[PDB]
Amino acid sequence: MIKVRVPDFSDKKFSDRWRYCVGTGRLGLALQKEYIETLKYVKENIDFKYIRGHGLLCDDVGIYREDVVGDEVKPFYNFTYIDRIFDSFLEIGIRPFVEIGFMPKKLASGTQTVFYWEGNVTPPKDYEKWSDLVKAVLHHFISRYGIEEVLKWPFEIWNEPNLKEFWKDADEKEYFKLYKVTAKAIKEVNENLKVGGPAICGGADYWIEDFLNFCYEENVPVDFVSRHAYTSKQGEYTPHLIYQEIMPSEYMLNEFKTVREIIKNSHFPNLPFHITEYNTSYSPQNPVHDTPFNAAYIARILSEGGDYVDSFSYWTFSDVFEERDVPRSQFHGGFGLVALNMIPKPTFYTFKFFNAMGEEMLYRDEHMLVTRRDDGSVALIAWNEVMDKTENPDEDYEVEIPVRFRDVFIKRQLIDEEHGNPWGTWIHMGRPRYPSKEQVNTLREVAKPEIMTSQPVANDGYLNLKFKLGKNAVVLYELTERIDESSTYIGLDDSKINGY
Amino acid sequence: MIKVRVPDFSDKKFSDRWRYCVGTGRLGLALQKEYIETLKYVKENIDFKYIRGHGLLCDDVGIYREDVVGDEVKPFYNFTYIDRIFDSFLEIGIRPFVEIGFMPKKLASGTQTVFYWEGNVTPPKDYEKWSDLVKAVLHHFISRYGIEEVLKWPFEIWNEPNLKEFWKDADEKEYFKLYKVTAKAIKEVNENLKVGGPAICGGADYWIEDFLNFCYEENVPVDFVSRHAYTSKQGEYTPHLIYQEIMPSEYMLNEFKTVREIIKNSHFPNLPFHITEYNTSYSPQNPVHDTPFNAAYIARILSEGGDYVDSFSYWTFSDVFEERDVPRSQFHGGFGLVALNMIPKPTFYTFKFFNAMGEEMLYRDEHMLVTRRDDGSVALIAWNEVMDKTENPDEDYEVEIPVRFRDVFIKRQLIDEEHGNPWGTWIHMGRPRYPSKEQVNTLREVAKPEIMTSQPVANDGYLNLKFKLGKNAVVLYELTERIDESSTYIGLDDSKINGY
Amino acid sequence: MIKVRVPDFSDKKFSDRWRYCVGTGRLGLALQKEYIETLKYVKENIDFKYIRGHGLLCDDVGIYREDVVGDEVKPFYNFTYIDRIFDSFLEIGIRPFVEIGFMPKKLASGTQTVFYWEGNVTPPKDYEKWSDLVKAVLHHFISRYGIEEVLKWPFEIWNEPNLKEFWKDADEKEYFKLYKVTAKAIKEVNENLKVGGPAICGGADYWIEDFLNFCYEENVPVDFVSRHAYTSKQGEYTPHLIYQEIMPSEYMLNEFKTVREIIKNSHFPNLPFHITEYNTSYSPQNPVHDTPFNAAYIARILSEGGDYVDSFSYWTFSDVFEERDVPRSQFHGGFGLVALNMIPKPTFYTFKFFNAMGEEMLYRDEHMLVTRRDDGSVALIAWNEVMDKTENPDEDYEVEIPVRFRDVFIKRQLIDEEHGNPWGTWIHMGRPRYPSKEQVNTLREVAKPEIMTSQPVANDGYLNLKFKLGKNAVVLYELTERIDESSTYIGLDDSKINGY
Amino acid sequence: MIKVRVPDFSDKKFSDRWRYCVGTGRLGLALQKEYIETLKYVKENIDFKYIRGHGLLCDDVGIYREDVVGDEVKPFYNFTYIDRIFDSFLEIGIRPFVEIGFMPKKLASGTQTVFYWEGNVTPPKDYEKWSDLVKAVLHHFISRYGIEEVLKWPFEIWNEPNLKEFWKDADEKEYFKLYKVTAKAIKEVNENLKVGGPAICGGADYWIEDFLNFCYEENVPVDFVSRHAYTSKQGEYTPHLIYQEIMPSEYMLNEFKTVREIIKNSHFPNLPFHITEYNTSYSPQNPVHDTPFNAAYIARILSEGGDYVDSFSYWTFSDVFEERDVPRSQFHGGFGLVALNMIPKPTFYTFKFFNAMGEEMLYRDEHMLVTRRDDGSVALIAWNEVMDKTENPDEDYEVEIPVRFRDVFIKRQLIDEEHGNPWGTWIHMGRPRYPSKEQVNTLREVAKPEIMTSQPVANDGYLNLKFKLGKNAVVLYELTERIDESSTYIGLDDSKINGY
Ligand SMILES: *[C@H]1OC[C@@H](O)[C@H](O)[C@H]1F
Ligand SMILES: *[C@H]1OC[C@@H](O)[C@H](O)[C@H]1F
Ligand SMILES: *[C@H]1OC[C@@H](O)[C@H](O)[C@H]1F
Ligand SMILES: *[C@H]1OC[C@@H](O)[C@H](O)[C@H]1F
Repeated sequence: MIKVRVPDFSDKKFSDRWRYCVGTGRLGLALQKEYIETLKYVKENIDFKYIRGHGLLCDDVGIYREDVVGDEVKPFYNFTYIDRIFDSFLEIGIRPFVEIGFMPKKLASGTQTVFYWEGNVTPPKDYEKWSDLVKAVLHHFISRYGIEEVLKWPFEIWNEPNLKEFWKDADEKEYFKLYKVTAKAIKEVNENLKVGGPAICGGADYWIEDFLNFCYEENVPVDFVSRHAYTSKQGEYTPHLIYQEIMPSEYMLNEFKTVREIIKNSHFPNLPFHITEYNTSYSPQNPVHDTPFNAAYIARILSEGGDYVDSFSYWTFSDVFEERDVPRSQFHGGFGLVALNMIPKPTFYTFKFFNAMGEEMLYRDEHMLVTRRDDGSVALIAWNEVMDKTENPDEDYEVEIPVRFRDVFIKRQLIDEEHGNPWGTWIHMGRPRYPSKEQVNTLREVAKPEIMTSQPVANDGYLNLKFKLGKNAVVLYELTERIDESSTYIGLDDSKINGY
Repeated sequence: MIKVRVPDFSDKKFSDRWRYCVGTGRLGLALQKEYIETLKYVKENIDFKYIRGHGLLCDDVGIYREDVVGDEVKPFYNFTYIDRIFDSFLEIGIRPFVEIGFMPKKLASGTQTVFYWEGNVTPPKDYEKWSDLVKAVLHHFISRYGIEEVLKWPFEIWNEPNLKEFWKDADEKEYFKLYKVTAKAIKEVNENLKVGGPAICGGADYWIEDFLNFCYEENVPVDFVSRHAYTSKQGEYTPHLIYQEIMPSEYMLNEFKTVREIIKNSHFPNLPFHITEYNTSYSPQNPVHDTPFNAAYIARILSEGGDYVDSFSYWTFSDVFEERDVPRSQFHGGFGLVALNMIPKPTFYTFKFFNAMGEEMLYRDEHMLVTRRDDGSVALIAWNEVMDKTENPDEDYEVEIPVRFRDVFIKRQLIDEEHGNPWGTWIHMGRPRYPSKEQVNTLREVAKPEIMTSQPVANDGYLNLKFKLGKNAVVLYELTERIDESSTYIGLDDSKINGY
Repeated sequence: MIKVRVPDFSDKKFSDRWRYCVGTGRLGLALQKEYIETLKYVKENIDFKYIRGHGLLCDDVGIYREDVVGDEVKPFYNFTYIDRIFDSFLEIGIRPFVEIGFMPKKLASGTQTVFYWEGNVTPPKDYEKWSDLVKAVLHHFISRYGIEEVLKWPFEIWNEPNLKEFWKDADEKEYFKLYKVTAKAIKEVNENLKVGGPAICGGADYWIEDFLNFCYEENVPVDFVSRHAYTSKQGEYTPHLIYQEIMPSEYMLNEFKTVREIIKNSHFPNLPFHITEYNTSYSPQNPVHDTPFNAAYIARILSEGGDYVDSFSYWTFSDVFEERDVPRSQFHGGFGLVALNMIPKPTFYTFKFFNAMGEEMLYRDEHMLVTRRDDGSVALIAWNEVMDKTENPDEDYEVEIPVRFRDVFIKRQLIDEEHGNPWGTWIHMGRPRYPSKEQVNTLREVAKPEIMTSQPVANDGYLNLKFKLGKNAVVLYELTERIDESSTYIGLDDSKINGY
Repeated sequence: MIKVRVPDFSDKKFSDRWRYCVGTGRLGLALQKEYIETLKYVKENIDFKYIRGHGLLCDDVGIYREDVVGDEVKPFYNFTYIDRIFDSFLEIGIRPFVEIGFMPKKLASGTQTVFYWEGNVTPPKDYEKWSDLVKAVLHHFISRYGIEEVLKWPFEIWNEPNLKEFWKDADEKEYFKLYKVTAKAIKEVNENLKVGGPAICGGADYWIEDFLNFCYEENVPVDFVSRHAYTSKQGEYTPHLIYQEIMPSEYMLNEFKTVREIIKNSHFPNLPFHITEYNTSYSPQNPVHDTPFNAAYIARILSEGGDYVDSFSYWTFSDVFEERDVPRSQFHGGFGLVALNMIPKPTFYTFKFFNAMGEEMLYRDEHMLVTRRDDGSVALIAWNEVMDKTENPDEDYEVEIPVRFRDVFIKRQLIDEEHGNPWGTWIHMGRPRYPSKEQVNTLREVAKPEIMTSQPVANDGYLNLKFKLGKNAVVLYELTERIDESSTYIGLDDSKINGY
């Protein structure tokens, strides 16, 4: 098994970089009732500071237009939709990790598009027109929300320009130019606004080295580096879904650690580094996302990810998505932490559990994190992800946890194949694509962790915990100080109740 | 164990008389935010039709007042509070099972009072004035709610008049006179208004014989007989609480059965019989009410009480109560199905579980009830009350349930000593009297039945249910047809996901 | 002025056909938070039973798709969105007046499209697949909401086929076929499902005749005739808006009266007549919709339309629209009764005012309507639209209304250029395109009718009302019985208060 | 009329001391639903920082109890209720201006009580037991809310001890002893908790000179001086209401000033001064509270009171009151800014209007206040209370206001006998005591100020306002820069709309 004696002291800190940002489907979808109810719901449980998605300039949001009169053609920047979208974000208490893109059609130099909703991925016909659009939007943001607010919004230029699907011909140089023109337009508005990139996907880090060298040699400002991370191997789509083998979380933490080094060996060694999008599979139709395995797996990344990066946004917070058309079933492998109808997937609870962690990191290994909060209470999280099939997926634990107080109240939350696994149940129901309200209700009741309370006696400043982790289980223990008030109950004696 | 083969048909039906009416603390408390929130919470889970409680005429509600102009004394009827209370009841979707009482101070003949809030319990100094009061109030309900709504309200006269604590000297003669004047006044406003009594507690059923014969020989209107029922032996209060031995459910059931028989053998053999108030203990400070035990014990009463009475009102719906002063801790043995801070007790889920029962009663025995719904689905409810210390409380079950389909989706809900037991957690916390918001949150999360789902196949029209019931457990099983859609998912194969 | 003595009684009735249905932007938009909040807000004030809009089969809702397996093209029906859309409707208490259309891209024969959102308007490439899509959809509805529910939904086939914009070549022949097939496939699902058409716009009434003869001769089912009505003359769009002279309401009423005759003269003389879409201007950018004029104008139609049709649906209920792109300002001449940010336009209150109408019509002329409600109270609505430019816009009135009671309470509500005119205030602010929260709040405070109360003593069963209507005003007078309680207050005397 | 030229200059500030605190009925009522919804309502409209009322220790809240075990009698402090009350207050965002009192029954030395709810007005039998109570309560507050939070709560000792009705025999010396014991108990808990008194009503300011002198001689700590002020003369109660002449606001403002000077000449010259209770009439049944008069009257105090005091709390925020038994009609002369059923009274809008004032005072006199906000926009409030019967009550105005912009947007709000006067409408209904839902709805609709917008151009930095103030009217004018966007609407032209 795994015997562990948690140190009573430690000089390691656990930050909340894991909850800095969360991803989302294109901004246009944010106008949806379903989208907003779910965002509010997530924010009532996980305090994400930012939310990052594509589509700010896409035509459904409808910002860039052009009015034609016999005499001239002049641009018209329409803010009716983003005002509403950004107004609701600020109301909910979350800020946009703005992504500049994609190319509105009236400015497109080409016709290439991406996804079901067809965002244009070609450079602008006229870079100056693109520069004025960016400034027009920035000035509108300042006008409506004030410069103090907007200055907190980082601006990421484009998305995965290294892939021919998001950027015409994967033209590295044209990207650097787009970045230059955009960065200059933003800075012109206000020199303190944060700009960055290159928002590339893995397997092309020579882009980050080039990107940084370009900003250096061309004297172009950069306030942060962005990149994406996935651990899913190549797969084969069916007209409904796709399966991909997920490599261990080790490969992702290593990619983090690797690109971090590239930034420190570059001309801008202290640049903050954001993983603006990550998950196991990079497909919005891969079943693994809705499983308990996904939640046990992500656990470690939330545990160690912050050691190498400034943030890492989980893609996504909801199944309200469309890159591959409208979802066709209650569970379809969406990126969402929360499935449609506000049904939290196990992964949702992994994030929820980390909300209990303190800054003092007493102990940590590849399958367990132990911290202490301000008040002195101790929280512990352990996970048991099953990478491949086996007959011994169980793992026993015995941990000695240091505790200030003598009397302890214990609160244990758990999720695994039988607890907080709405997916398994949906399978019991016959995988309905469009369940009834009664069925969705049963899925909500099921989608909750198991809660168990107890009390022990901490001896010489320590408490011994023994537990077993089933297949793909994630557990959260909280040890707070118990202050017994039983003596104040005159005549208290439970044994005088029938059977106790 | 307990092997049972449930029949395909039966000549028995199961009514919903078990949810006709529920009890409440004095009406004046309906003015509380805590009270209304809680009532709305119960109604969202249990479709109670009526709500029965004391205090309609008590001075906190303030209906009866007297204005003095010189040496003249004119009465004044203030409807400000009742209007707000009854307005809030009808808005929530529940009607009052009116209880005419107690005695307004200005109309009292003596000074004897009952409870911490001192409801005067002496007859009126002038039965005329009392009669006018009764008529003034009804004409107001009529005037504000319309005769059509008020005709749906029954009017029970007084409360347990056979006890000297609730009616001076337990004067049976004066009560019969009280009843005559009151019933007469009611009928005069509108003879369709249901009036009844005698509202006595157990151990004095001769009071009913005397009552009925009093009406049958005095031609006094009577639309229903009401009585209370408990199974708790005399106990001895401590300044904080009291314990009492609770007897088996048989006693209460046989009591329902006895009195029901005292009526069929009466001069009004067809009068409806209402148990306007029941529970294990008749004390608002008996810890037994907050236990899983209570939940299991009342389960059988819901299953059979309907056979003998037109309705039985569990006392009460909430711990918002003040008979023995303001509650002094999160759990204090109050009558409520719901503890303060809207924390449902296990008995709450016993009622909740019965909502799954259909009208077709296929099988039933002292510890189990099986029914079929309109759509063919079948539901089962078993309970295991452990009425005494025992090294072994567990019970084994094996039930063959007839099902008109082969593929079955199973939804199981369980409450016992480790599930849906906020009381057990409260103790784990050191029995906090005034718990913080985090504690109350923990209690709320624990206070939920364990939901568990599965899917098996039926053989020879029978689905075999094998399960054991732990200490004081209550389980719900709903078996519905599983209509599998798994075939419409192209490429579907969970084995292609890590570990699966 | 206009002196009118309202007849003591009458045998004519005012029906609520005016509130039977209301229009809406494309169904896909019903997914919007703004849409839903607005629909609920409307339904709390005006009880519309049905809602009519296009886009049911348009690809944004996404019902029709095609899976490519190997070399076989299998059709797929995705209900994720209409299920969410129709649930919200039914949840709110409003049913869809279904409109079958337009052509999903995959089944489209041509490439022609209409509107900013490109709804394909060509016939199907295979009328078989069309019929199968139709039955697939209907069955699902049946399966999800039950046949008893789906039976209450009428089915309109396509939209204004008599116009090249919505139907390729306005081919009258094809429409009759598409209708034959569609009206058939529906019936095959269930013979009681109401079907109708041709839902043409005014001017081409020859279509209704050729339609009612097509059915008769080719033996095609028909349960209703649908047509649209508009009184706006042609105009010339600027890239932002359009102005159009609006003809008098008389033109519209005459058309209702006309087309209704064509039906009573046809083979189907008892067919119901539905005006599934009407308003002054048929453009979503004609400022007239946002004005006090548009409200005093529509008053007379809500007042008389019912005399000729089974229903007439105001297009639309909200400015949440996109036919001509995303709106570019708080007021942009949208069809809505309610402007974005839930700001009611004066027309909204014209409908609202009609709720006060009883069924007993005592009087009515081109500018007034007086009805008596069941309880006896009387209600009056008078409107003064200013059609052209004049220098004497105001109108004086003197109406003797028959009043059952002797003491009257008068509640007067009024809207005009100075009251309930958020548009005028919007102008005072400088016509802001994207108003701040404070400005929207001011618009909301302003967007309400003026309210005045008073009290008169009816003499000889009649009450004399002298009022003055300003430019484009619409007023509501409710006359309920006044039962004075002042005498029950001992010492009551306002003169004993400073200055009274 | 009155002609005023507001100087474009400011040497004095206008603070928000007017909204520092508001009054309330006894704490035990804070448990009512009506109460809380109303407190939330008021807070959404006025940012009151504190709320001050009686009954913290009274027995309905029930903190002080005594358990009798055998012979030994042990005190028990039950926090169930205040915990709920103060939880609700902090949740809403308003802190308690704690008033220690009255005397719990079991600790009383005498039998004298005050008000319908009978709060005990005699000194404690044992000052040590009272001292322990104070400590227990404070220690609990710290335990539940944290020290940082409780340190912001001021502690006023008792209420109007100078009156025989609230303090047995108006024993000045016994009150100073009560203050010392209490203050010392408070300071024992925490040295920096704010304590003060004497909370006397007018006419006995020597209690104040004696109070400060007592604290000096006995070295008893004191942090503030509290006092009450009313301007109603003697009246003669009827069993239902009371009338009293209200003296000019000058009287009250001069009392604030007189007492302020007394504190300055004491041993503690810099002590803050709080008027913990004020209004016109001090009776919870004097109709003046509900009239427009009261609104125009209070206007001047809100305007000048902050000049002499650190706060002045209007008694009360809501009609939820019981001092003189449960209210008996929709309007009854309650102290509330808001009447039952959340119907704001005119005074409510006087406070609401003051939210508009900025810190820069530009002009002020007995009937007008003009200030400038931080963004440069200007606000003006003028009032015209009619102190006595008159045929000529109106008051005309011409005010020249300086504005830094040329294009001005004007928002004007007005309450008077005809606008926002629910009392007036209520009378029109016959003065119903228990209005129907419909009538309550009509009053709510009337209970709003008249809103009117417009736009003028200033001439040489000045805008001229011309208006007439009706009887008891209060007007608010907000002038903000008008930034016209009309030029961006291509083809805009309202004249192209029928009648425009
Ligand atoms: C990163 O990979 C996942 C995909 O859904 C995102 O759109 C892309 F940016
Ligand atoms: C019935 O017993 C319980 C008690 O609380 C009730 O008041 C009584 F009527
Ligand atoms: C009827 O005219 C108005 C337009 O918006 C609709 O689309 C059309 F059917
Ligand atoms: C001050 O006068 C008004 C009364 O209602 C308060 O109780 C008193 F303190």
